[PDB]
Amino acid sequence: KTRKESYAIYVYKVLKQVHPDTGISSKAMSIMNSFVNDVFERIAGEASRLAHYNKRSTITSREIQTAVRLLLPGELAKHAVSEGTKAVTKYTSAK
Amino acid sequence: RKTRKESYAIYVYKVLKQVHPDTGISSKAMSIMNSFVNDVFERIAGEASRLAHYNKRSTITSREIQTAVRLLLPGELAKHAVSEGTKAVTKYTSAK
Amino acid sequence: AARKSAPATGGVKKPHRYRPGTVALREIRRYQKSTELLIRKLPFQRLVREIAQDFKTDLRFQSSAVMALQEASEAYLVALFEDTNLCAIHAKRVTIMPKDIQLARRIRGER
Amino acid sequence: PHRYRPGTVALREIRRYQKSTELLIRKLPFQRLVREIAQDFKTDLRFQSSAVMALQEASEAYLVALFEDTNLCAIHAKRVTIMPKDIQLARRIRGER
Amino acid sequence: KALQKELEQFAKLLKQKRITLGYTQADVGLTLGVLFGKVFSQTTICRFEALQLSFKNMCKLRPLLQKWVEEADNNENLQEIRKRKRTSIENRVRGNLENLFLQCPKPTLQQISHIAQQLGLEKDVVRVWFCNRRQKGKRS
Amino acid sequence: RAKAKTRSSRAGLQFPVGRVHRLLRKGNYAERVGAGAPVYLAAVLEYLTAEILELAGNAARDNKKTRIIPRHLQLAVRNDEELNKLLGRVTIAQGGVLPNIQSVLLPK
Amino acid sequence: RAKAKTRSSRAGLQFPVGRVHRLLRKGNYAERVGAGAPVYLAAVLEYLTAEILELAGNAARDNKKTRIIPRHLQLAVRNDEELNKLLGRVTIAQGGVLPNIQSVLLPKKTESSKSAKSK
Amino acid sequence: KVLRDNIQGITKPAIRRLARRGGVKRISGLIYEETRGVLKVFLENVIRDAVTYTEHAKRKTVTAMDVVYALKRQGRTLYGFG
Amino acid sequence: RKVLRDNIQGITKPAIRRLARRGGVKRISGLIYEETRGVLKVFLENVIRDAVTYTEHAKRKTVTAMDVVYALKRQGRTLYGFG
DNA sequence: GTTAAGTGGTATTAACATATCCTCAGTGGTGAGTATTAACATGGAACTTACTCCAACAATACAGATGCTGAATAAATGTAGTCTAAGTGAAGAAAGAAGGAAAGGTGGGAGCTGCCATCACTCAGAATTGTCCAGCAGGGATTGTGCAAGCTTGTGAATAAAGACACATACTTC
DNA sequence: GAAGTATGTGTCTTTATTCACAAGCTTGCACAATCCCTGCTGGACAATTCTGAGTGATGGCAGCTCCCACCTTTCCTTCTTTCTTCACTTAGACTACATTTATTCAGCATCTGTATTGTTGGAGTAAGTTCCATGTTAATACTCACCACTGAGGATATGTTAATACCACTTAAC
Repeated sequence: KTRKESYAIYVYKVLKQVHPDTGISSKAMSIMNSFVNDVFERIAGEASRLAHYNKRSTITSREIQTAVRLLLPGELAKHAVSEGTKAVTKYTSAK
Repeated sequence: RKTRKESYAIYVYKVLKQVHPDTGISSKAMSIMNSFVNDVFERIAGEASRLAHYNKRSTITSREIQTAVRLLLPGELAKHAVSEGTKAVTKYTSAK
Repeated sequence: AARKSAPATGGVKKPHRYRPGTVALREIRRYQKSTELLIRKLPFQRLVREIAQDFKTDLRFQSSAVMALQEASEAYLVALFEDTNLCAIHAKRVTIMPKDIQLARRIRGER
Repeated sequence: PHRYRPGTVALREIRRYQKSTELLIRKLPFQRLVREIAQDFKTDLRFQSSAVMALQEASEAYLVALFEDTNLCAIHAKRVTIMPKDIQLARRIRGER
Repeated sequence: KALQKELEQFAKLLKQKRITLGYTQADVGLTLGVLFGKVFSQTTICRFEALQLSFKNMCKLRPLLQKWVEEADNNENLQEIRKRKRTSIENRVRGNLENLFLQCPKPTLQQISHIAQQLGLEKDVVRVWFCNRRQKGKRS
Repeated sequence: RAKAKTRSSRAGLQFPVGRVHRLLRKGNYAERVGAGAPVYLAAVLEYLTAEILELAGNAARDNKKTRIIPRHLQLAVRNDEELNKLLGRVTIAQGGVLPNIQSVLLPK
Repeated sequence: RAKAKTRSSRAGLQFPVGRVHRLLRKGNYAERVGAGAPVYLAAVLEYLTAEILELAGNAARDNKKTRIIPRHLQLAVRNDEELNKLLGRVTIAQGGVLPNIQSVLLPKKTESSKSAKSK
Repeated sequence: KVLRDNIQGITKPAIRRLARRGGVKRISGLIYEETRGVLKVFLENVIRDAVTYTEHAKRKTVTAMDVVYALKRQGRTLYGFG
Repeated sequence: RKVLRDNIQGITKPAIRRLARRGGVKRISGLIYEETRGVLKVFLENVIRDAVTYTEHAKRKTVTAMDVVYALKRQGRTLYGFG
């Protein structure tokens, strides 16, 4: 069979972090896979048109940050912005 | 000189002079009609862009545009819009 | 005024009967705890195929395609009955009437 | 003197305001309200004239459309008076509450 | 003689008609007042139906009740649509008046007016109360 | 060299096929754009434009006006069942509302 | 050639930065994609996943279950004011509804007064 | 008479169960015919779009993704089917 | 440097009454005006917050008509006539 | 001198304050009865874990497109003041709408019974979809050319604004 | 119910206002011609998955009977909202100037795409296992009709005493 990629192992990695002694059903993981795919298109779609509005050819972490501020509701937006900048800070400092 | 800004104003006016030869249009209504064309452009082109992605296609063709028209325009609008779109492609193909 | 009657009654043996609303409230709790589909699958599957005949003939349906339609259909109807219930309570009733569905659908933007 | 009945003038106002297209809120009081709200988001903010005008056209279109939904909730409850409970129901069914 | 038993039979039937007609004894007194002018208190009707009043009083109230029972049966709605005022004496006034006794059993009207103004009672009320004080003190 | 003929003239259109082609190409919609896609899209855009302008010019004539204003566009869109559905979540500036009064509010 | 290190490990992320970069490049979003855009997007996607799974894992413990099912995802999302706004137009299959009966439908508690009586 | 129109397969007990999950305590007898009409309109819109995706793909079978895509196109995103 | 406060009260009761008239309302409760002012404030806060977000992303300090138009479109409230 | 009225003196009488009692309403307490919840044992299917392998990711260099910083500056918004009339705010009188109470009736609920249509399962076939491979044509890239479209000016037709006249409707009177 | 009266809206005319339409200029982008190549198409073929049929078991549905709580109508009270008036307070307009900002170049920094290579993370498939659904049982909690208890207000019975009423004595008038 041809390979079909999904976020199943990454959602399971995150689940084993927050809740070590907890599993997830295959139907729930199908829902969690759809959630990550859906939010990905929402942020990437908003970031794509942010570049179009500003006549930019590149999608950067600033477009992603602005799309997160536009889409996520408040406390989610400021926590996700904190997480996103923390990872970009760690990524740049590393190499 | 100010930078050039493209709009459908001259094309909306040409379409107006066929349906209503003696009727004019104000610049505020022309601005609303320009926003209508741009809004419908992003809807059809955006829907057609998703159709190519769903079917693992790298090309937007008149078949993707036709399906987008049927998905967005309601009822009798879609039937006439498909008729006009098909008639233009047929006429365009026969020319060159 | 003189509005009087005879309050005669009696009872020897009577099978237990619940008042009009005890079972209805019990059903609300039962079906809000559960997550299963409330429409029968075969009758719904026939309806989906009947509707699709208007659009294309000799159409085939995946099993999950009909299941996806059923999950969306009951979610739409359950959420509509939540808006319909609010309109009935707004009009100082507990019975949902067809005008409550029409008001709920009109405000949503479906009418 | 001459007095109209309580509801004759109201119906007259309905006809004239549904026949016109002008903005029904005063421009300066609305512009000041716009600048006050924006202060919570960014200090020393400027606005174009059309940026405030676009906000007013959208704000009044939103409020007029909400009163149509609010009116239907009043008539549903066998009333002609729109009450705060009707605005709350209309906004809840719309999905804003 | 047999007037006793005839009154008793009339009173029993009177109780039956009153209970059948849905009238309270206070309502009976009100009806007697609005149909004759001599309104009677419900205590008198109680003592009648229980046959407590004296014989002369028994005969005296026989005719009024006869007329009421013979008349009220026709229509009640229109009927539905002069007490011997008897002011009470409160205990401190009673004690003060008793103090006024044991020294002057029969005061003059000149003193009676002063007594009335002192305790805020009507002159006729104080005079009749004085007379009945003398009366009950002369009983023994 | 041959004299240029615009792709609008080949398709018998008023809307620009060449400009619509460029907007499709530069709008980040697909890797490639077919030859008939701009022709089909410009024909649909031209039809939808003529649909509104026909209904708006009629509403302008019904008001004894020979010039379309935003009110006439609002009247045209809201009085057409299908155009009102296409533009259901769209606000037209300076258009007002339809003159609709509920029947229970009218005098006896 | 140096030892390979995933861009997820550089940022300290469980989610794939390299795969998110590929989905951005072939998703027809922009002509170019920066190096920080997949890192930022993967970190945001991972945070949202942890937020839902934290609440859904709490839900599983209330029902004494050691495995998240779609019911717990629905309970987690609908009981969070902010996840419910993000997923307000989203239907979770086999999720059900929040248990909620309007207070006017509940039975009248025992009580009785007396109006004017003429009997 | 036995049920004839397919829409009639959405039985009154089935509609009552959907109202119970919606928190409805008392149901008028005219609700069921109204509810069947409401569902038929919803299904027509979704199925018309799901088939439109199918004929574009040059397929004869309606897949779960066509239903999911049709639902998303109407602002009714459904999770758990792909 | 200027500061503003108490401007929702500048949305006067007569102005709210006119909006209800265009909405077809014949009779208005006395508590509608306070409810309407809160409704408008919530709506305006959401649109302006998105409009300023578009403005600060563009590295600008003036809010343009497009920022409002983009913000309104993001809420499903497309506005024709301003660009 | 006789007769009618006033004055007391004592007997009857009838109403007050409070003591009892009738009757009706509110609790509720209560067993039966039904349904939901919790404990506990068990099998299976659905999960987690451990192996191939292979396609996608990372490391490495480099070219070139993209974005940055500073300068100057024109464009644009803000700020303040002046004036006039359009709109707002407060008040007062009253119409009629909202809401409670009451009654009636009917429609929906709860429960019962019989049966048939749903469900779970199996199978057989055929219709459909997926994969692989060749290939070629449609689309991108490039360059040169010219002409369509945008911007800048300019003016006659459309629209707004009075202003008077003609209704059309509303509301009180007869 | 009409007549009459006052108010408002609409209609036709005249006149000034304004704003849309066309002419004139330049610039950038659309077309024509060319080459290159890869995405899309058509064919063949395996395989897979959906439709149609049959079957047995039983539970969910349909139709039914009560009957009662809910909806609807009617009537009445009240108090909230409307309509009108009048003083006055900002909004609108408009100048004028100050201040900020958005745009434009220019040079250079740097970041991303592209190509190539090597490996390793992730998907698929298989074994390993344990959580959960299902059952049975028991315990607990809820509902509902019956039995009863008792308190409240009105309505009767008492104790008791203001109030009148009947009678003997004296006193005033003709």
